Amino acid sequence: ELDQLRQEAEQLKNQIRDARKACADATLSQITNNIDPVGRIQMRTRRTLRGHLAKIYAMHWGTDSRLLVSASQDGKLIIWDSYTTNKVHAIPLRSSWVMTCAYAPSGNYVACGGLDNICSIYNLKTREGNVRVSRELAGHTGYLSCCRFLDDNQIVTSSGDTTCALWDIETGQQTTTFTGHTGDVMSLSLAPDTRLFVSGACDASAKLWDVREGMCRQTFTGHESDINAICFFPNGNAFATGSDDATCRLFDLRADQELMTYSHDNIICGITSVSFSKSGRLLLAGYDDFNCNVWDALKADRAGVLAGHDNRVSCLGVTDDGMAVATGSWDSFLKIWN
Amino acid sequence: ASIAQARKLVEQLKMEANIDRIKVSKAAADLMAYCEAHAKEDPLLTPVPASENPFR
Amino acid sequence: GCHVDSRVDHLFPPSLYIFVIGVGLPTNCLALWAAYRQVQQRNELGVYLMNLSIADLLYICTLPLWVDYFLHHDNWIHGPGSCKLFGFIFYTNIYISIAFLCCISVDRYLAVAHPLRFARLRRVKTAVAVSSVVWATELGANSAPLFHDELFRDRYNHTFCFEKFPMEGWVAWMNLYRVFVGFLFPWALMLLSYRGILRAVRGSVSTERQEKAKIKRLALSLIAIVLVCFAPYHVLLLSRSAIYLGRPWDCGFEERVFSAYHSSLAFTSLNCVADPILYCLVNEGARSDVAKA
Amino acid sequence: TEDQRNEEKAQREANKKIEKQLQKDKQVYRATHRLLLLGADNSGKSTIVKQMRSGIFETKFQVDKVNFHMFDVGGQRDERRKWIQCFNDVTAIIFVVDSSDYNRLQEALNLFKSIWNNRWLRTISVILFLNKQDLLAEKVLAGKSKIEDYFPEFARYTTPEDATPEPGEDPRVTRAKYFIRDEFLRISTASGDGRHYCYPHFTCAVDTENARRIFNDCKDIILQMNLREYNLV
Repeated sequence: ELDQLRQEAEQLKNQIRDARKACADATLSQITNNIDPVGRIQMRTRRTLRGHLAKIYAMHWGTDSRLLVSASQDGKLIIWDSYTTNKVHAIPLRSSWVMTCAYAPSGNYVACGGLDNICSIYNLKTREGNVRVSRELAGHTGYLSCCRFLDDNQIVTSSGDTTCALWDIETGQQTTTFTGHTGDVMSLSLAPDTRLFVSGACDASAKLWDVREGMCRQTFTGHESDINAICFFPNGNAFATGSDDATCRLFDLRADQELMTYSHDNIICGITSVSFSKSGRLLLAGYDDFNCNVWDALKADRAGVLAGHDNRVSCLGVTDDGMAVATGSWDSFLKIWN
Repeated sequence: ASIAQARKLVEQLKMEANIDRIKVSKAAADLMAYCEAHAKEDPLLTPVPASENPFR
Repeated sequence: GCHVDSRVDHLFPPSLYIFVIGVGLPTNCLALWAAYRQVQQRNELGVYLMNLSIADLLYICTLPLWVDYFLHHDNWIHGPGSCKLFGFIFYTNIYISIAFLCCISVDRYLAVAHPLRFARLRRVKTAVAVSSVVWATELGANSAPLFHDELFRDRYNHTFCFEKFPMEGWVAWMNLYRVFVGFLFPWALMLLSYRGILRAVRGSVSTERQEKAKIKRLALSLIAIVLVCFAPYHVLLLSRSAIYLGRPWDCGFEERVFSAYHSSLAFTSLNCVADPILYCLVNEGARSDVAKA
Repeated sequence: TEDQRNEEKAQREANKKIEKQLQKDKQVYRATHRLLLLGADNSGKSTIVKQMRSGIFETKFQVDKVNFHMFDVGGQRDERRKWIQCFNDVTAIIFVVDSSDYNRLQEALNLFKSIWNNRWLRTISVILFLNKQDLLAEKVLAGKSKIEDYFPEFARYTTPEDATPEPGEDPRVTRAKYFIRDEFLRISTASGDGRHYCYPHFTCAVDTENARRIFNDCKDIILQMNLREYNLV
């Protein structure tokens, strides 16, 4: 029976490949070959936030576009005031190995986690004014990689055990689980409608999920090494991925196939952070060459280099109003480019 | 256990088999249109005056 | 009341003085720049190097008038106050620079000998406190010439400036102090620091004999250049001071050691050339710093 | 607006307080050394941690008024190539090795070499403790298994000089010691520009001599980067 089932899986995979080949009408580069190139985006370090002690592994901005959170390897959660270059709060953390931090859309809480396999919730806008823990989340058997506030009372977490999960912030239970991956899940992004979310993994695979149910819907395989970053396009469809093979690939849901590749011969190390601008025309990415390349999302060209960091650039993010890019890096500095 | 894992693999492949698949060109066009529609309101793509720039 | 001599002097000490004027200036300014960048990375050595460069620049700027001093015949005369200030600077900058060389040696020894200690002393604030203290003490200790007029001379076709060969009494004891506390003690500590650095370096399990040899040659150059550049002038200074203190009326001793005194005062200005290149240009990491410059 | 100025003053006061807290944090952070422990199931990777003392089993020890803090990541899967990048800034990576059975020395060499020729571990001076020395010594001496069958170069070697002086002058055990040593050195001493080192040690599960050994090697690494930092090379 085992051999028959293996043959069945083989012919199912073959038919899936045939269907995708039939649906492969054209690639992204063919259609997006006549638009004006973006050009040299020569940003400058408008702000130099010097409060962190170690390399910045994660950062996130608040909804107000001014108060942003940041987590470093020293065990700090510094709440900044971008306009006045001030520090509203400086939250210490129980575990230093933090790989993701989240800012609540309302602003009352901040979430953080990492190698501890635990998601922690803090109290930001209290009546007293002192930041304290509100609750905890447990249930993942792998290291936390990304977590975002769903709307206000739910949160989606990703982990290295090839699973993603949804929590209820009132009662403290894992309402739903999402399985199907075979490698470590690295980055996680949420749709504007908060009804689907996507995530890459260290198996050259990307899968999309339905939050209300617990079923995987689509998979996409285009890489030759581990995928390590993902971000959601503003319109709620498609995403972008980077990988250790030094090639960044763009996907799409309804296409169910790889679309465009960003690569070059000189670049050997891979992508480690991906983010999109407000419009979606710009595609920003961090590298281990200590630089940050500004790809045009539709041209596969290096139209911009954010030099200034002397170590690996790990962080990347844009504001709600799109007025700034924060670039945390392994140089223990945060820079605001405008 | 191997038989069960083969069964789960084949059933996942079956559910992924029949998903309604539309052409890739439409998706690329949708991405291009959404990139184009919000070009003006992007400070990182269109420079912002120092008067209206809180960071300058 | 003492007769003097020498004809080359018209250009003799002026020769080496013009040489050090020409060479030591750009090296000292680039050393200052490298020191500032070292300060930028929270390194306390940069403050010391920058102060060293500043003192060297001041001396090189104030040298040309004292080059003219002899190009005429040991007889410039532009008023009492200008001579009073410029001789003061021209005879203080050497000791300032050597004190900062001592500071640099101590700072280098602290890191290599004891890599995980003295965290407070290895800070920029302590550097800018110690440098200020050093400047204050140097000016205060050299301030004694300020109270006396500085346009004395002998009656034999000669109007000196800040330098009377039939010298007074106080100038002799200031000469002895200037030699003993001001030349030897900082230099002794400077040699001790690199002896300790070499002792630590040779016992390194992760460093082969090639790097040890290169370090040894660099340290040997640093310690050895200063002694040859400085010793003869201070030897002649001590000799004359002792002879005058024993017997001031024996003008013949001055009459003979005139040539030695300024042919050595020529050589004393070569440290302003030695320090900048031998502290910045040679080092490979500092060579990368110069490439960044 | 007086309230506007009051809000700005409160901003400045909170900023000053956070700056003082950040300065204290900078001092306490710079006055500490973090380490990583990477062993094997048959080896006593966690044994030495307890000896010198869900998810990370943190340890804290102090030698000569200097703070040490190593982390043992053991609540994870078999895959290691991603969370290994967290420990890039540590003073040293302690790679405990399972020199128990020759069928497990090959992946030991492979792991030493993959750690060596890694993007973020080439500057990290790893420490080789050669754990479970006693099993190797007692079974290559007993026999019933030849290193020639796994790595066919055992016989052409002799006694290393003063490699753990043994009451019984057995060439076989010492030359197997240094044969696995040079197997690690095949790329320990071949690839690399001197940024890191190997610091060979031979340890069992009970030595009570690893904390001070790590401290001395840390002193050596800090001496090297102080030589490079103070323009003294």
